[PDB]
Amino acid sequence: IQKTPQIQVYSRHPPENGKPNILNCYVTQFHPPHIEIQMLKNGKKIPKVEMSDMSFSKDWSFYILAHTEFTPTETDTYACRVKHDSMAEPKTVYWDRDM
Amino acid sequence: GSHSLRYFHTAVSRPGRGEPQYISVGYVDDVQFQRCDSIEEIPRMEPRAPWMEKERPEYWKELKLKVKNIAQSARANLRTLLRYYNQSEGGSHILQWMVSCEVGPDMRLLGAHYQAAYDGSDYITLNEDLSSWTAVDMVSQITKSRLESAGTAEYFRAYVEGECLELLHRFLRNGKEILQRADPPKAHVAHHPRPKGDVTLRCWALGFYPADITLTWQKDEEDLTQDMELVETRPSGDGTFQKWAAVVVPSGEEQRYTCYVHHEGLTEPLALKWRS
Amino acid sequence: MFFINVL
Ligand SMILES: *[C@@H]1O[C@H](CO)[C@@H](O)[C@H](O)[C@H]1NC(C)=O
Ligand code: NA
Repeated sequence: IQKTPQIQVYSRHPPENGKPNILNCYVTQFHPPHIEIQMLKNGKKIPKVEMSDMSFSKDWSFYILAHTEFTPTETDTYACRVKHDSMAEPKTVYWDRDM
Repeated sequence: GSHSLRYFHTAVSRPGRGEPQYISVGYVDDVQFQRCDSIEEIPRMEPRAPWMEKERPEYWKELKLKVKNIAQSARANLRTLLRYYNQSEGGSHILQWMVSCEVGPDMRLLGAHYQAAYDGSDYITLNEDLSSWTAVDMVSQITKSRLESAGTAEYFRAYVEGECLELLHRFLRNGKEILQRADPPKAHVAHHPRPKGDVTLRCWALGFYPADITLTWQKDEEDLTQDMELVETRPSGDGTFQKWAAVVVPSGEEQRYTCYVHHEGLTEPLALKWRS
Repeated sequence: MFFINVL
């Protein structure tokens, strides 16, 4: 009964180029609770990534929020990379300013 | 304005290096107020909401002892469960349980819950009557027989009507500004031409509290249940939540589509169109 | 912060 994580990458506030914001990586619907989560800017790991405490929902699957400070621009790319025991390999989700 | 005190407990039998044997997070409604855990038998506690700075030292010292005792008991129960399900040693298994109580506007107790899961699947549930239990198989039926023979729900009711109510009442008072509120959604429709020549309409809702919300696209003489892309409601990280629902629509037909937003902070649903 | 022995 392993369950695979669902991943969403998004900003706290509607993005505007040049304006400080917060980048979120929200990971849900996984079981068991061990999880590995990184965030990257233009191919470089961001060390200052904060993690909320892990909790769980009505169906017992876990969820957690990773977040870091960021200033979106026209030419920078951001990713969240996630590994869980249900997955043979990590999955990377990129930030899309429209989503 | 009904309110709940909820705790989400997880025990893990062979956790990774540095990971908790036992962790529990406490909430009032959709606001977390603390973290407790036990790693290599060391208990730790952290506050997570501002009103927790009003708690006396005695609150944290009693809590620390509860963490130690709960962590050992949960480990012992994981050991028994491995035996009753004839599972192998060396594998890691998970015991989860949710504890809650609920009050109404007058602070009247409305209900309470105790339910447990083993390895991500329902194991035993306390019924609405707060006196009987529901099992799912022959191992949990043993549990039910024990709890009913012992009258163990009596001690759970004493917890509900004692400390659960005490803390729910104190936190709703000390955290009134944060907790006794509904922030309505701020909503808008974004418009995204696609390469093929059609259009994405994305209905957004930001800044709302609590998290429960519904977003729905409707055409007019057409139901769009199976056409919608809906993301799971998600934290903005500042205490509010956000969500969107999108549909792909023909270029030039945008005004046939309407997004409806239902949230407890609204007096009537918002109805929104792509304004242009 | 409550726990019931299931077995
Ligand atoms: C565990 O093994 C015993 C021994 O045969 C068996 O009687 C019992 O039903 C098993 N438990 C489960 C959950 O299958
Ligand atoms: Na408000």
